[PDB]
This record gives sequence, C-alpha cells and structure tokens, in this order.
Amino acid sequence: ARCSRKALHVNFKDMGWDDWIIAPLEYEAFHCEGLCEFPLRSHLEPTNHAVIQTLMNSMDPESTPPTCCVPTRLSPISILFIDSANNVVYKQYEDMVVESCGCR
Amino acid sequence: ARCSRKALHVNFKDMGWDDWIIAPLEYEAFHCEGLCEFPLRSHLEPTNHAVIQTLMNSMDPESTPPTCCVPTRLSPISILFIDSANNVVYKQYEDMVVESCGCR
Repeated sequence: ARCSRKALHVNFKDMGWDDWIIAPLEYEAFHCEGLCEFPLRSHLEPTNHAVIQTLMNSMDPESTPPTCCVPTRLSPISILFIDSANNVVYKQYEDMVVESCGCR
Repeated sequence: ARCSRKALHVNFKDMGWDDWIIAPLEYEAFHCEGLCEFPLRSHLEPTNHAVIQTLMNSMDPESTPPTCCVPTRLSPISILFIDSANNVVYKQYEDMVVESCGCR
C-alpha cells in the first residue's frame, strides 16, 4: 500500500523497431507506486520540502495535497541495434531503470 | 489542469518555534500538481523512463499508471533563530522551495 518499487516489463517489440533492434528486446524498468504519508520511512529519503508538504497535508488535507511516489535514482541501459547506414551501434540511454523510489 | 507549479504558503508560527525563530516566519514553498500525460511539454523535462511509462499508460491505462507531477529543482532558504545556548544562528536548509515541476 505504501510508496514502493513495483515491476514494469517494457517490450520493445511493440515499438516498431524490428528491422533495427538486436538486444535487448525486453527489459525490466520498474515503476513507483503507493501512498506518501507519515510515517516517511528512511528509504523514501524525503527532502525537507516533502516533509513540510506531508505535514501540511496531514494537518489539513483539503488545503494541501500529499507528495508523490516517484523514482529518485535511475540507471542506464544499453541498446544494440543496426542503424540506417547498416552500422552496428551499441548505445547507452540514461534514466531507463528505476533503482529507488521516494516521496517528493 | 496540467502538471504546473502552484502556491504553498508555509507558516512557521504553527511550528511551535516561537521562542526561537526570528525570520522568516512565513515563506512561499510552492507545490507541484496536475496531470502527467501526452503531450509532455519541454518544461516538464521528462526522463526517458517517464516517456516510456507515459506511453505504456496511454496504450493500456489498466496495466500501467501515469507518471507523477513533482519538484525537479529545489532551492534553499536560510532561517534566523536563537538556539538554546542563546546564540544567534543563521542556517541554510536545502530543498525548501520548489523552483521547477516535472513529470516523473
């Protein structure tokens, strides 16, 4: 029920890249989901702003919304593909995999 | 209706710091609120992960939730107060004011 890391299975075979992409054709990206409320566990590593927002939402939920569960650390993946010129490319893309979730 | 920066007026006079805090007694923190969906305007500066999540939510909203509107840049404020030893302290606190919002 609380802010945590749940799966997200990304299938590049929908993407329409079939003539070009070699690997990976699928990868585990994860996503962040769940309530952001007291108590803010230490792994949510809340900013000062998030603590203050969470407090205000707790004192009067009509005035102020809760913070939100989102990725706080992400990591790259690399994709092996053939380009138009027919070169074999292996390229790193940043921010592809959620490594940690947090309330923000 | 879209992910943008709305006000949040923080009143330190609830906080129970009255014997100690000199200034500021109030500050504008802002908060992030609103829908995260195509089109992702350039100011939301979406990560690769957020674009992919947004696409998956668009193809099948039952499977995958939308990303979330959150602070992407924050700035400090400084607080002037008297400590227990009766010293006048002026301390910077990080991540107090939302400077920009984004979909994550």
